Amino acid sequence: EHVNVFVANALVGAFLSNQAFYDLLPLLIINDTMIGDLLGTGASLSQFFQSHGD
Amino acid sequence: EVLLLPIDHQPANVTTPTLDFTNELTNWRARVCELMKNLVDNQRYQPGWTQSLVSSMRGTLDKLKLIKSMTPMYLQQLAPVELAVIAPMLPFPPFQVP
Amino acid sequence: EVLLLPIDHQPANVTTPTLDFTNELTNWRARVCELMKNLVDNQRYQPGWTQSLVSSMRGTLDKLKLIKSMTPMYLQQLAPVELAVIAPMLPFPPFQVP
Amino acid sequence: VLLQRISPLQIDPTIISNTMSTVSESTTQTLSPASSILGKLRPFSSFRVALAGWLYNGVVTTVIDDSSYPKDGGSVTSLENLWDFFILALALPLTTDPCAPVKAFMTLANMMVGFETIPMDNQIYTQSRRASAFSTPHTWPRC
Amino acid sequence: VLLQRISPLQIDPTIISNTMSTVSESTTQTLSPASSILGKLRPFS
Repeated sequence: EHVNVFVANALVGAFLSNQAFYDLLPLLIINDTMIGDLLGTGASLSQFFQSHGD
Repeated sequence: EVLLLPIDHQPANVTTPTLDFTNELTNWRARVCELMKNLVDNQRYQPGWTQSLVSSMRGTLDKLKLIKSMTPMYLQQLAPVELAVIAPMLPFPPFQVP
Repeated sequence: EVLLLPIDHQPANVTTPTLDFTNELTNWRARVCELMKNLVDNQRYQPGWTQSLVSSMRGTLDKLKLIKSMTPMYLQQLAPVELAVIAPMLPFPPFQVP
Repeated sequence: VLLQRISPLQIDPTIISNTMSTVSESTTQTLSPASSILGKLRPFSSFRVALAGWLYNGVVTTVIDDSSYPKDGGSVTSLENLWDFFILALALPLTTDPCAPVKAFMTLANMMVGFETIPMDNQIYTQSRRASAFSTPHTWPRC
Repeated sequence: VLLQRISPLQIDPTIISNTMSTVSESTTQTLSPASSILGKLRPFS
């Protein structure tokens, strides 16, 4: 299966700094678009990524 | 539509807050304390205080560092919004310089 | 005939009790104290207390650990029985889930 | 009541006070481990009840009252809160609440904020969320 | 003012005083980190 690099990176990156990381797993595998997938979500920190519409 | 801020704004993803120290300004408090604590334990400064005063000074600094203030958090998550929501209603609109 | 208990019950073999610390809940008190004691002697926490307060804190924790309470013992040897002896007389018989 | 009448066990608080009257400490000190603990214990009903509850966990689940946890959560820098932790740690295990363990854990985690940090599950049940809130399985943190 | 009215944040100084009431120190001492800081903070506009 294809993994979402963005998420992968934040995962490791959150875990290595003791930040909540479990809510990221369900996004580890890409659904349809590596970007589109995250554009919605209200998960994890805005420290890793936030959305501005498109 | 651009409103500049002298601070880093990381929108909050939740509506039910909880104390959080992962803020820009929270570290600032931390560092500042850690510095002081070092100035005190400095091999050529610590001999001038009673061994007791040091312990107390340390203890205090730690309590300041780990104090449960929300301000730093608020400043990073909400404050910026509040301003953005007011801006359009001001009579004298914002006038900034980078 | 089965009555579940959220504790380990080891029937007593004697009728003339004597303080005993070989109980499930007695260790629990012990561990909890030992933990605290460690939190205090923690190389990066102990410097914030006057060298005297530590000694006192330790002493206290030790006295709590080694306190001569019978409850933990009773809970392991008698309590379970008492319950078993009452159960049959209750108007509303026990209703448990594992 | 039935229990109180049949049980040979008797609660006598003076025990705690006696052993505590021999704690060594200085008078020029600001804090007294000895004193504070006594004033926190304020030396029964709840005990005997908790036991009864063991017989009906089918319909009744005993739990430690919210009022017993530190208001703000506590801080390992407060001798007062350290005793608060103690009190809770010793009591929890007598409740039928199947989530007690997680609470006994979080109870300290809440005080350790900033001192020692751990990877929580998400942004809602954070390391600072009142321990008393982890009341269901779905909440037991991964760590 | 506009802000004060809309912001959910509230400043409550008692916070500093509480944490500070648990600072460990000796009474035979000339200085009090705990005290001095409070008197310097004199616990907005």
